[PDB]
Amino acid sequence: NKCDVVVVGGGISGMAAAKLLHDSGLNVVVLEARDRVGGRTYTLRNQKVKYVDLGGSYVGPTQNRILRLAKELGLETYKVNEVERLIHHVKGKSYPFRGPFPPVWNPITYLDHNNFWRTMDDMGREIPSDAPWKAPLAEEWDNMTMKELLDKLCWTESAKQLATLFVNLCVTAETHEVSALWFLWYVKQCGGTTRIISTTNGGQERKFVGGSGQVSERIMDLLGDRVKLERPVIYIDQTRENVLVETLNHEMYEAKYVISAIPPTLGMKIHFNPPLPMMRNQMITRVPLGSVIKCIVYYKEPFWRKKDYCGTMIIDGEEAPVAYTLDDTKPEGNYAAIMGFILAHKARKLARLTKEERLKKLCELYAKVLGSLEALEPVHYEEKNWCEEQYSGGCYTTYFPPGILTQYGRVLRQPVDRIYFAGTETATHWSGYMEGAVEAGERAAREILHAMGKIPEDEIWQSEPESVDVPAQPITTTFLERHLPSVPGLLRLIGLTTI
Amino acid sequence: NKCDVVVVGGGISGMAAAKLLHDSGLNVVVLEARDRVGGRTYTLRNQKVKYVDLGGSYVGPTQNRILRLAKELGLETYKVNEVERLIHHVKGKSYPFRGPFPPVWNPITYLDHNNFWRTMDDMGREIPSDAPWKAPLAEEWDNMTMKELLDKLCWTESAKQLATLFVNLCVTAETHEVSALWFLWYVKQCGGTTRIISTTNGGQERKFVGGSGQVSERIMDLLGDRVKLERPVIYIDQTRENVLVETLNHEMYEAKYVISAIPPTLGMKIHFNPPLPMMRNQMITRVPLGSVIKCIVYYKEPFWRKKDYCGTMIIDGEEAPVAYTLDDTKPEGNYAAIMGFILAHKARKLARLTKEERLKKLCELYAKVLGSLEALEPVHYEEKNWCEEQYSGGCYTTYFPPGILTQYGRVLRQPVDRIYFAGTETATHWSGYMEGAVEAGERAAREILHAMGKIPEDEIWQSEPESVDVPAQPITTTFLERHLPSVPGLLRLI
Ligand SMILES: *Cc1cc2c(cc1C)nc1c(=O)[nH]c(=O)nc-1n2C[C@H](O)[C@H](O)[C@H](O)COP(=O)(O)OP(=O)(O)OC[C@H]1O[C@@H](n2cnc3c(N)ncnc32)[C@H](O)[C@@H]1O
Ligand SMILES: *Cc1cc2c(cc1C)nc1c(=O)[nH]c(=O)nc-1n2C[C@H](O)[C@H](O)[C@H](O)COP(=O)(O)OP(=O)(O)OC[C@H]1O[C@@H](n2cnc3c(N)ncnc32)[C@H](O)[C@@H]1O
Ligand SMILES: CC(C)=CCC/C(C)=C/CC/C(C)=C/CO
Ligand SMILES: CC(C)=CCC/C(C)=C/CC/C(C)=C/CO
Repeated sequence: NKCDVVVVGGGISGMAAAKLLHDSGLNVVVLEARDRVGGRTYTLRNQKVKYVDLGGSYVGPTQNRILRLAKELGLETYKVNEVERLIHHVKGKSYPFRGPFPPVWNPITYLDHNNFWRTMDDMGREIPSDAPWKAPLAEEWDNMTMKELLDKLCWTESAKQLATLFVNLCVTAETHEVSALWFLWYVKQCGGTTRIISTTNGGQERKFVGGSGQVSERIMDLLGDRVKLERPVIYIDQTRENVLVETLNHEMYEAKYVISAIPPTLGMKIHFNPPLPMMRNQMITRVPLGSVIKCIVYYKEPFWRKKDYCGTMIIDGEEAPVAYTLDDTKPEGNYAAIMGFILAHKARKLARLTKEERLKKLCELYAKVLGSLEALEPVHYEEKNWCEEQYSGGCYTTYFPPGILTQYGRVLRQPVDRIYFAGTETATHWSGYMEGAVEAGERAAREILHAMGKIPEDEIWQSEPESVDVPAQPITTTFLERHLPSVPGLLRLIGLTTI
Repeated sequence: NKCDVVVVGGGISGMAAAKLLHDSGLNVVVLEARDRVGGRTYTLRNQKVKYVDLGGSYVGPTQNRILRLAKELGLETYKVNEVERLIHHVKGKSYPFRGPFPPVWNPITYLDHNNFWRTMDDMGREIPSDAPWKAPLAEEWDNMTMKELLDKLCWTESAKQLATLFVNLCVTAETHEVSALWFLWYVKQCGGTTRIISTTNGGQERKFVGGSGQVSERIMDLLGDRVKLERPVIYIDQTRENVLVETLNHEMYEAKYVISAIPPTLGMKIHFNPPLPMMRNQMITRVPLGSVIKCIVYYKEPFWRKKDYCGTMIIDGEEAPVAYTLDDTKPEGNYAAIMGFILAHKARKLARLTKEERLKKLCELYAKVLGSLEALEPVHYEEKNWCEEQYSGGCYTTYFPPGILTQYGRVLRQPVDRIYFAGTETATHWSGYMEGAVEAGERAAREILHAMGKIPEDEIWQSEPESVDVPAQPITTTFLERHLPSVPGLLRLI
């Protein structure tokens, strides 16, 4: 019945919030819709895989909050395999390479590729992390899709195709589905293009030993019976002295404050009294989550390494079911595996097939890309379609269609009376990620601590010391990368000398 | 507890569905979330206004289903005032005119305006009403916003500005918010540009005497205690022999079938067991409703008529709070009034003000446009902001952002086990309107009648005889309208 704070949702964000509040001496209850904690993280255990992340998995340098939280819980990381060459597969052929960006030889195409990535970051520098709608050209950029932006920016098909893949992979949505402003914000708030795309020195550097689901599970262990499973919240009443929160099983919870730690659109599953203010009422119908199937194919050995391939494949083209893969082999070198994502419209199209049909299409793709018949001999397969989850709505995260972020964005983490808002979608650094979940949950908890007079306004937003275990190397560019002209820039230089 | 069919939602669609099933001899229950029926229609009664429609109001020729249903319930219509001149207000000046389309005098601008409207209809002819995702260029058109389309199509700022106003008014959304394919479908399925924009011989020809809320109220009267008010549905369970439907007050209802007669995205307010199939699960997070405040300013007399103005104003520009008005005066000539819409981003911006501040801005605008100081002397004001409604989500209707209709559109009216889908959003003719609500409710009810073996598949979709009271005149074009070149077309001839 009665407590200090009810947290709605037992994903990483809700669990981080609850843990902070609990450590501060308050009585907290976590109401979780599912028969498990973790949300968009899920670690499956069986004898064939030992453990496998079917949801969120990767962490890396500059993600100091998730790293600190997991270390406190007794977790360790290991490095994703990137010793050997990466592969860019374009127009039916594989081109091995090293370094984060797929290289290009054609001088015109080189200028176009260089300019695309540079311009993404240039534009991002004008967008405040904590208030993207404050960018000088916020309106113009928000009223365009990423498809429109790419059409104007990319002078070669080669750059446009790679750029399209980048968007599909970053946000599991099509270029025509998403606001240019929101996407530019999304990349900037992860530290930019290099940081977001990189394995070594980027967002995909590491995974947790034993799975990321242990973060939420081990917090649940600390909280004991304060976490209530199979308690979907259906109703929140703020008309009286104490806030009343009701679940689907008719249980009633009374609290001083509430933290909503669920995807913004999933707030629609709750009936509010009094009704939400107009801007939030409409906002929560305007913010879908992307579409992805995470697929892991198991093999007897990590055979790709013997051909000097690390397992990373960047795969261009409509025909390919998977556009991106990473080596998912255990750090011990056993349970050899390739992880791959089926993205956006392909997730919709291929969900029609059976599990066995999808396994076949993936093996046949990998055999082609890796040039290896061994790829046709899987020993096991695991997969998870996140589009089917009632209490997630999609993965990895929420995207904003054109026009929404400038009109409704300021509403996202604005408290509604005694309801405060967490969830990775409300973060200002690595929003969309486990790191953003920790930032948002802890910030929401501190907002309540301030409302109770326990801390000064000063302490609501707190910086995080850099991890000693996962240090960040700075992002650098070369003189040529900074100053080489764009394609239209070269054409004007050509017009100039005609004098 | 037990019945043949539970209908979720007591708007026109739910009520039309329940009425059909009831008349066929089945036991129906209507579960309505609010303390009233009518949904996106709402008729307010008081001494100052007598009655006023604060939600859906207009009906016209080709809307034969709403007209038949209303007539059966004992309702009459009257004609919206369009005797005198309409006004197009552009760049701070009023230009009176006659006929449905605001005219232009510059020759290049004429070609551009003519081509814009014509192209909207040309493109619409390639889009099947019952399956817009089957259009030959479905993907290309769905991957563009209406803003992009207008940028390519409109060679003059004059046409682009009018076209933008058209989009804002039709679907209460910005051009950059909505899919080009969805918008072209939307116009086509109302019968095209002339039919959708016209008062005389179009969608805005008429209103109901006493208000449109009477449609839902009078069906409630027929159904008696079968309508349950303040019963928001929270849970639907389809795992067992009979479907179980639970409300917020913990009441439990058992049925053979369910009709969901609520806006698609409002399906999110219901927890499903088993979970919805993946496509519907995601679809219902991708389909928002538009933004509008409906505002009615009352005056001692319909003073605009004395200046040979009917009360219709088409008002261009960012500064104007209201882009479109109609005469809302009663057929008797009393309760003189102007109805206006505050649309899309302006609804969001101006909601911050007080009621009195909004009234002042509207009166000042109307004084300018009508060229009359009398507009500064209102006797009364009524307004409704539909963006604040938990059980509507907006108005008039659901819009589709780029990419959604092709990927998720086929899911809209696909049954989920024993749940069938009504609501104006599922109609194929005047979807978005009270007419579409009726079509969809009755079609969903007949789907259940077929599933029960009471009617053949043949009878699920049924044509409607033309109203004798509101006959449709055909839409015509002139030889010059059909064959005059576009601006780029003239440039190639040069
Ligand atoms: C799915 C996914 C996510 C993902 C990604 C790949 C996939 C396939 N890869 C990632 C990666 O490699 N690294 C990373 O950092 N992130 C990655 N992502 C995203 C990541 O998993 C998410 O950002 C993060 O897990 C989100 O955490 P958050 O706490 O903000 O949100 P949640 O996990 O969705 O938790 C919400 C919980 O609330 C419950 N819920 C929902 N509705 C209710 C109601 N009505 N009542 C009570 N509880 C409710 C959910 O069940 C969930 O547990
Ligand atoms: C608001 C509006 C609408 C409108 C328009 C101008 C405005 C400001 N002008 C129109 C016009 O001039 N002519 C016309 O034909 N239409 C016009 N529109 C649109 C029109 O009002 C709508 O298309 C029509 O009313 C829609 O009817 P429908 O039956 O399909 O939908 P509804 O009215 O929204 O009814 C839904 C009912 O369901 C209840 N509800 C919602 N959630 C639940 C739950 N969970 N449980 C039980 N009931 C629920 C709603 O309360 C509503 O009553
Ligand atoms: C290497 C290139 C061209 C693109 C990589 C883009 C990217 C963000 C990959 C990471 C995808 C991922 C694991 C998302 C889940 O957080
Ligand atoms: C005549 C012009 C330029 C625009 C009119 C367009 C239009 C659809 C008007 C009707 C608006 C309305 C009452 C919508 C609600 O159904």
